[PDB]
Formats: sequence, C-alpha cells, structure tokens
Amino acid sequence: AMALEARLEQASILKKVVDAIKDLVQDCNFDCNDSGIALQAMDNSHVALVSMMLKAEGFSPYRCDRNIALGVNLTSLTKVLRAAQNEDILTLKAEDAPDVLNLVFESSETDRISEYDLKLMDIDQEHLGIPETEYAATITMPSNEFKRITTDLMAMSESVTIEANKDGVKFSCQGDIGNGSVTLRQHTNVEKPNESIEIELSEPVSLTFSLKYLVNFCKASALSNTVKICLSNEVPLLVEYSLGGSSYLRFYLAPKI
Amino acid sequence: AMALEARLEQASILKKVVDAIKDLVQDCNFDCNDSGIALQAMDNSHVALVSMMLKAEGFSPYRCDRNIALGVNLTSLTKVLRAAQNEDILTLKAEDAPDVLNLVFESSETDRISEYDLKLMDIDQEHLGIPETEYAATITMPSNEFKRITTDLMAMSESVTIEANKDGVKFSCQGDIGNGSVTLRQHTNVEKPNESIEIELSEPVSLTFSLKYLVNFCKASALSNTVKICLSNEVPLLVEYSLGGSSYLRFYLAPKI
Amino acid sequence: AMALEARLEQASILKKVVDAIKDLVQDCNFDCNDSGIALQAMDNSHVALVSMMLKAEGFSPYRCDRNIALGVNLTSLTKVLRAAQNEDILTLKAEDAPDVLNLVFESSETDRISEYDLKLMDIDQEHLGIPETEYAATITMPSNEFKRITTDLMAMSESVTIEANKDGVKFSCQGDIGNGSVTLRQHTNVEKPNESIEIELSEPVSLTFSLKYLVNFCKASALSNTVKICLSNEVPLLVEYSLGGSSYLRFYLAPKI
Amino acid sequence: QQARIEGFFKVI
Amino acid sequence: QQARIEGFFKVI
Amino acid sequence: QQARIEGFFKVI
Ligand code: NA
Ligand code: NA
Ligand code: NA
Ligand code: NA
Ligand code: NA
Ligand code: NA
Repeated sequence: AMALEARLEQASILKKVVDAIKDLVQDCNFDCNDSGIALQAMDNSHVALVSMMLKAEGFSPYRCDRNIALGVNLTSLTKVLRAAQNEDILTLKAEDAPDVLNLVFESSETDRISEYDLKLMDIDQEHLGIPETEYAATITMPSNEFKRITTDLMAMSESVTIEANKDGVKFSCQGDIGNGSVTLRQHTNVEKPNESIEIELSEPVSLTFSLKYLVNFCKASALSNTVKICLSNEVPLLVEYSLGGSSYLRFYLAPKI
Repeated sequence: AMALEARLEQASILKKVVDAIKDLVQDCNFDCNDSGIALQAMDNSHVALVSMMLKAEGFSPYRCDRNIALGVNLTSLTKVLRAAQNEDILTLKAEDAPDVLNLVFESSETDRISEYDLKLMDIDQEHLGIPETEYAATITMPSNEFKRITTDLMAMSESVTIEANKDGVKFSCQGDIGNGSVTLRQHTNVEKPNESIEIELSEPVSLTFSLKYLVNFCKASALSNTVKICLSNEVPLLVEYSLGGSSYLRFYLAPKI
Repeated sequence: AMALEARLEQASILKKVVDAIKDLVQDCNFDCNDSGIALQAMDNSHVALVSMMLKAEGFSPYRCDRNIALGVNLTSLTKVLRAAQNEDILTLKAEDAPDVLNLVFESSETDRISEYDLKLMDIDQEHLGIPETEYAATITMPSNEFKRITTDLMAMSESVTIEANKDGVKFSCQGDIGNGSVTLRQHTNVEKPNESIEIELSEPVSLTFSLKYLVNFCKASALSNTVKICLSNEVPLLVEYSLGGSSYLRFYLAPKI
Repeated sequence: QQARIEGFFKVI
Repeated sequence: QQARIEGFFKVI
Repeated sequence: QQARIEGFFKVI
C-alpha cells in the first residue's frame, strides 16, 4: 500500500488547476501531507507566486501516510492529464521518496482504464512565507468579467493601474492609441450573486501591474465563478480563486515600481 | 456638452460594421451630421469603395450639433471596440475639431463601465460621387449562401464571371483543377423569405471579378440575412447589405477588364 | 447518357469519406462498377493500405454501364467537395474513358445548383489482393474512444504496443516522460450498445504500431459510431469502419518489426 | 487585368 | 523499425 | 520597471 493514494470523483478539477498554472510554471513540487495536496512556485520569470491547495476533503478518499514532495514538469504532467476525460475517476498514487507518480483514469462511459507512470524530477525550491496582510482594498467580482477586462486592456497597453477608492475600483491604461479605463462599482445582484461587485475599502490605494501576468492568472477563470483581487501598498497583488471548501488557487503579482 | 453624442442600445451593430470593413480599410473618416454617421473609403488597394450609413434613427438618442469628421485607424478602433460586449450600451462622444473619440461601454450584466479616449488622426480623402445607376440585373439572395459560394469558388480560382440572363444568375470559374459554376434561379420561399432568390433582369449582363474582394465583403454577412448584388456593364459591382430602416453597408467592386 | 451516374441523397457521406483518406492519399483511382464505387490505395509513405467501398445500394439511384476508373488528386477533389453542403443532393457523372468527373450539388435550402468538372489524371497503381484472415484477436469499441486513446498516447510516444489476451486489449507506450497504458475489457452497455466493448480472442497476440497512422485513421471517426480493430501476427493491423449496409472504409497498417 | 475603382466615380 | 505495406499483399 | 517577487516574501 503506497504512501499516497488520492482519489478524485472527477478528473476535471485537477485538469483545470494544472491548466491554470502550466503557462506560468515550468516545474514544481506538489507537497502532499495529511491536509491535502499543495503547490507553491514562482513563475518562470520570478514576477509572480502561485499558491495552491487541494484539501483532503475534496478527494474521495484521500490518504497520505507520510509527507511526499512530487517533483513534476508541468508540460509532462499535461501530456498525461490530457488523457483523462473530465468525467473520469482519477487516482494519484506514489511510494515514499517516489521515482514516478502513478495516475489511473477510469472512464465513466465505457470499460476503459488509463494508467500512467510519470517520471518525477528532483526540484530544489525554498518555501516562501506568505504573511498575514490586511489589504487596503479588495474587490470580489465575476471571474469572466475580470478575464475580459484584463485581456481587452492588454490589446492597448502592457501596464494597468488599479486604483481603489470611494468611487469604486478603476483599471486604467495609457498607450499609443489613447487611454482606457474600466470602473467597477459596489453592486448587488439578488438573483445572480456571482455578478455582484463587493468592494471592501480600508484605505485608498493605487498600484500598477503587468497585464500579461493578470491575463495568465485568468486561465483559472473556469475554476471559480468569482475572483477576489486584493491591493495594498508595499505588497504584491493577490488574485484569489477560492474553490469549494477551503481549497484555493492564488496568484501574487509583484507591482511595477 | 460635446458636439457629437450618439448612443447605441447595443454595441453589437457597431462592432459588426467595423468588423465588416477593417480588413479592407486601414484608415478613414466617420462623417457625422444631422442624418447620422457615414463612412466612405476606398479599400487599401483601390479596387473597391466602401459606403456606409448609420442613420440617426438607429441610435437612442443621436445628437450632432455640427458636422464632425472623425479620422480613425480601424485597427486602433478595433482594439477599443473589442472591449465592448455585444450587449453593452455604447455611447460615442466628440468635441468640435476633436483630438479623441470618447467611447463609453456600459455592461448590461454587472456594474462595469469602460471608457476609452481614442486618438484621432488627420485624414485627407476626397469624397466620391456615387451616381444613380439603373442596373442591368440585380439578385437578392441569402447572405450566407453568397458567402459560401464566393469562399468555396475562391479555393479553385482567383476570378469569377457573373452572368445574369433569363436562366438565372451564374457564377463561373475556370482554374487548374477544372471548371466550376453556381447557378441561382428566381425562387420564392413562403415560410423563410430570406431563402428566396429575387432576380430583376433588365438586360443580360456578364462581368468578371476578383473573388478575394467578394469574400472580404462577406464579412458583412452577420449584418443582414439577405444580400443584394447589382450588375451593369461599365459600372462597378454593387454588393449591398441594407440594414434596419434606411441604414446600409455597400461595397462597390471594379471589374476585371 | 453518360456511363456513370451516381446520386447521393446527401453529400455528407462522400465529404466524410474523402476527409477520412485525404491526409493519407495524394492521388488514387475510384473504381466504379456494377457493385459500387471502390477505392484501394497505399498511403503516401507506403506503410498503410486504404480500402473503401460505397455499394450501389447507398446511392439513390446508381448506374454504371461499364467499369470506369476515375483518377483523382484528393486535394483537388476536396476543393470541389468543400462546395457541397452536407445536406446537398450530390450526383457524380462520368463518360467512358473520362477527362473530367462531373459533380452536381443541389442545395436543399434555396434554388442553388453547383456544377463542377474536375480534371482527372492518369493513375497507374496495381491492385493488391487482400487475403482472407482469421485474426488472433478483434475488438469492437466506440469510435471516439479509439480516437482519444490514440491521439492522447501520441503526445507521449511515437509507438504503441497492442496486446490482446484474456485480461482484455491493452495499448501501451514508453516514452521520455514515462509509461502509459490503456486497457479495454469485454463490456456490455444495454442502453447504449455503441459503448460496448466486444473482444473476440482466438489466441494471445502482441504487436507494435506507429501512433501517427492510427491517429490519421481516426479521421474516419465521424463515419461510424464503432470501430473494429483486428490483430494477428504476420498480418497488418486492420482498422475497420463498417458503414450502412455492406459499405466499408478499412485501413491496414504494417507493424513495426 | 483588374481595374482601379477611381475611374468609375467623380470627385465631389 | 517500420515495415512497408507491400510485403503483406500480393499484386492482382 | 517590474519588481521581482522574491523581495516581498521571506524564506522558510
Ligand atoms: Na483530453
Ligand atoms: Na447596483
Ligand atoms: Na470582445
Ligand atoms: Na422555387
Ligand atoms: Na464546405
Ligand atoms: Na461491464
């Protein structure tokens, strides 16, 4: 009986999590312990930090007898995960100090079982401390809205200034073709709460970011119907996709200075 | 209060009009007056004339205090209009002798307002007189049918001969692989009148055209469920997308000689 | 009255058959006789044999007064067939010792008739005898499943070993990233018989194949909801798409040795 | 050969 | 190595 | 100019 054995009722969530990170992270460790499967990695260009946790509770069931780091090239992992259908049952297994990650995908449509032994790699990356931050401003908004805003602005500029104040949260750009801004205001939608805009303002704040990285983060849009963006002077932007239960995918982006 | 202020209930129509012209026209003036927003421009290669009018009546509301030419690079305009959702409310504003076109997009889904100040350019283009023509033949047909005919023929030939006579309208090509023709005949569809073929024949006529440009015109297919093609010796082909009310998008194509 | 006149109620089937073979075969003869329209051709690289028959019964009606070979470049044929809508009526005509194949497509949506005269070519290819084979193992399975298995495995390896025994049919690969296998087991789905896995095992067998060619064969997936794969030592793999009635599209693939 | 468009219209 | 197809079939 | 991420977090 291997040290790690973690079963997902549907492969979809793991496919989507990896899809949301693979354009940013070449290789990383999946840290497996009693609490679940976590990942922390800087992006290739060292402008962002990816922080992920799939809690044990999201599995059915989850067993991890001893702490296991699974060092993985995400392109390699993608070539295996592609074989899993969204509706496949998916099981991860690994021995102590493993050489491979064992992935088994069971079709829910016919009697087909896929089994992969993915070679692991040795990854030396230091764990970074994410401090407790009281943000000057946060905004929760529909995920796809954030995706469109950032993607569309990126067509006219490499940079975006994000300002939060009493009049809302404004994304503004200046480029060759002119100026653009997108303003979101505190808003409640009773029937469709995912369309609400919830702004928590402690203190006005204004910071500038690379749109390329924000757009990359929006590859997580399928994971959550809402996104939370957190701003403070002197700290990275936090773009948070809170998942079911206490699972999360978070991106921290260093500002321009 | 700016000289021009023109509100569309839905951005869709303007998105689609620009999409239908941007592959042909690099830069042009939008001529704004009491009657509406018009555009006339030769295509980049001076083989075709684009003639467009969005009548005041299509707006809700429309105000233009004095005549305004808005000189615009259509690639630049596209980078802004992309930000508008089809279902956004869209307002164009401009001052007298403007430096920018002000575009405001209001989401109908959440409390999001996009605002762009698009830099204008100076465009010296002479206005061409489009004369009154009694065409030898016209055909009204389903838009998408015309799109497929032209696109599919273009796979085997650069040129198409269009002949109108008592036996209908024939598009014919000769190429390396052989010969192709597509014949449309006078036809009434009672339930689905957009599928009708209405041919008005004054006089047999036969002319040859570049398929590349016809295919380009079919980027207007989404604007109107029917297209009208008008042929006469000694005049350009007219490919007409008549819109709601008296608004239109028209393309005139010089023949091969 | 031409020697060949063959009418399809819907162009779809011929479009799909050519689409399933054109990436493998540059040029070939369509052999027309009393029984129907057949094709046999090696693929460009001489690793596979394509064997096709559209029986007379699939047409409405079919007439072939004398045997006719129609030598065709499939890229050229594709440029014509693209013009046919799936729902068009399609008629093939050809004279004795023809110079062209005449194709007529009649729209079922409006009064449009497309007519093409496709230049033929002289093709000298010897007819190969396909012998009677009692396969060591066959498996019938959902077409799209086979498509995904082969396409997904091809991401990690150029080669696949196919083994049939009492424990089912296993596709296995070994590559840079690790090992992969997909196992199918005898399975009945009462409601959805296309999802059944039917394995006929005479004798255990194991052979290795190029995934590239298997993936190419899966361009036939739209023709049939199930595929039959037949394995024997010393013979090519047979991948069979049996169509309505006694029509078929079959691919034979030489093994690696 | 392809004709240019200008020769079909007069300048206003 | 990949075998060619011809060696599996006879010419008619 | 774009700041790097490391300067915002301490190593554990
Ligand atoms: Na996939
Ligand atoms: Na509100
Ligand atoms: Na858009
Ligand atoms: Na009719
Ligand atoms: Na087509
Ligand atoms: Na079963």
